Amino acid sequence: KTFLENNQYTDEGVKVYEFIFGENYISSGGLEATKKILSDIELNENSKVLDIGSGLGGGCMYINEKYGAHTHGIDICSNIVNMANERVSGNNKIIFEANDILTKEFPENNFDLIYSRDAILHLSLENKNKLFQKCYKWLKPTGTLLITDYCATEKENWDDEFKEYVKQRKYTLITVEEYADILTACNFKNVVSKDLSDYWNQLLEVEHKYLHENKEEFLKLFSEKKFISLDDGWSRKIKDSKRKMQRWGYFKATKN
Ligand SMILES: Nc1ncnc2c1ncn2[C@@H]1O[C@H](CSCC[C@H](N)C(=O)O)[C@@H](O)[C@H]1O
Repeated sequence: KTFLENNQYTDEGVKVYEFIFGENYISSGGLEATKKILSDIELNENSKVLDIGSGLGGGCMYINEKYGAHTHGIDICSNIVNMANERVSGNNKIIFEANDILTKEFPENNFDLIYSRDAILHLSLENKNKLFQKCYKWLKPTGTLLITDYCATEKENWDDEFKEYVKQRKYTLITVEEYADILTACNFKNVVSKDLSDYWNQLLEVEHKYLHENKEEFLKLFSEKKFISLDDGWSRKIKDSKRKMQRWGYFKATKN
């Protein structure tokens, strides 16, 4: 919690990410990607949804808007939850809670959809497995697990630059195939994994173009130093996704 709040997700860090990803988002593709990721998902006003790593709340906002579903977002960063809370009012079907998902308890057979977007990369391998075991219990018999997450080629293939990025971020990045195998080992059914690295590359390019075309505005809100860091960061993701060193994984599975 302290590592994340004092580094990657300081208040300013979150605002910089939001500038490039889009209002209410701090992960890949913002609203447009969310529309696509949820395009084949069916829920209604009676559905219960858990968003693991809910961030600024964009995903809960969209799911509630699209389906009328009850949404409950959990995020470990209290500053981010505070921001999320500031942007939703008068809606008793959107709840945000500051807590570590690894210690959170929910009733078994509780959720119609457990949803997570680029959050589980923060967890160690041991903790990814522990989390998915919890998710299995927490899903309703008829429920669905829906995840996007940063993945990577096998570690043996990483270059110096990518090693440094992963180290600095304290990410644990595994292959798409390894990730799918964890879900299978947790007894999820109908496990579908997709390597969406090409689509991710397209999303990164749109964001990179946006950053460049709105540089003046960015400099006013932030600084040239932060612009350079962001610009170079996206440049590396574009290069590394093109060559499949850094990947974007999509996973969907059911309890039965
Ligand atoms: N153990 C944990 N429990 C809950 N949230 C966690 C967590 N570890 C990291 N996170 C959260 O995961 C989020 C990743 S950023 C993505 C946020 C959101 N899903 C979106 O798409 O915009 C961060 O907000 C971070 O605080």
